[PDB]
Amino acid sequence: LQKFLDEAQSKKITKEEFANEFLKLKRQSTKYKADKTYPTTVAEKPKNIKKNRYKDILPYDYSRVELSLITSDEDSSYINANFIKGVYGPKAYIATQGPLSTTLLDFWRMIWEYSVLIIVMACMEYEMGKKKCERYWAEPGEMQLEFGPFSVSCEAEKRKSDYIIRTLKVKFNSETRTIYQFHYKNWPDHDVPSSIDPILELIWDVRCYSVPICIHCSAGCGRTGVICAIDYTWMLLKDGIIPENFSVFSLIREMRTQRPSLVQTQEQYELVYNAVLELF
Repeated sequence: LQKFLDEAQSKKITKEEFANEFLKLKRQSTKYKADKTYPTTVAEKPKNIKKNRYKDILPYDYSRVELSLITSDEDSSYINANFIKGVYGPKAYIATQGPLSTTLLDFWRMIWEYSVLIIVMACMEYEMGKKKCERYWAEPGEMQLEFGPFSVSCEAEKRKSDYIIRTLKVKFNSETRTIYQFHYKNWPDHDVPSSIDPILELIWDVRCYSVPICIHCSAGCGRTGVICAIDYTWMLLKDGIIPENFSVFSLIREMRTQRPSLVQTQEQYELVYNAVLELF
């Protein structure tokens, strides 16, 4: 019961090696026909292209999380966010793109309709100078924000080492639900700040507070893919970590089948790998 990826890493070392392990992920509707292995039509749909931040990042239809709450007629079923599976079920994680000033309502709508409890934002409003996301949480000091019938009130916040734990009292109908936003601000960008002690500390913390887990960054797939997969393994480990050829590759392989490019960087690939690693 001691699979040794350990005694097999000492030789799986660098670029071309990890590049070729990352090149093999040509999970771009390939095989023998780049024909919509997984179409993306509700994303490309008329009044929906604008609900999408990045263009390229199109959410799959078979995994697209639709909306049902209809606070106002105007409501659209579409939200750029997919359901990624976990060790047991098919609604373990939900990866969305950064909310948009327009998609703020939908964002909450979901959170509410899908009874999420733990939100994970792996960005900073602005990174490298450019804006990467839209605020939706209400900060302390002030009081009540308001995204439609949805009222977001911060009960408090833990300004911890590399992230802040938000507690947000959200009142929709005459009912108010409590939510926790793990705002992971630290993280250079997408290359190699290889010291994921906190990416693990965070994940642990989240597992400290079953209902879906809303993981999201900017495109909602770069850094969110990397969390999912670490936690996903994190999960196998502490129970039965099915030793099949099941590796980080085959792992991210299933991951990017739910959402295009759930890990689009070799560096991020090597990252989810090294963290999986530290978990000895």
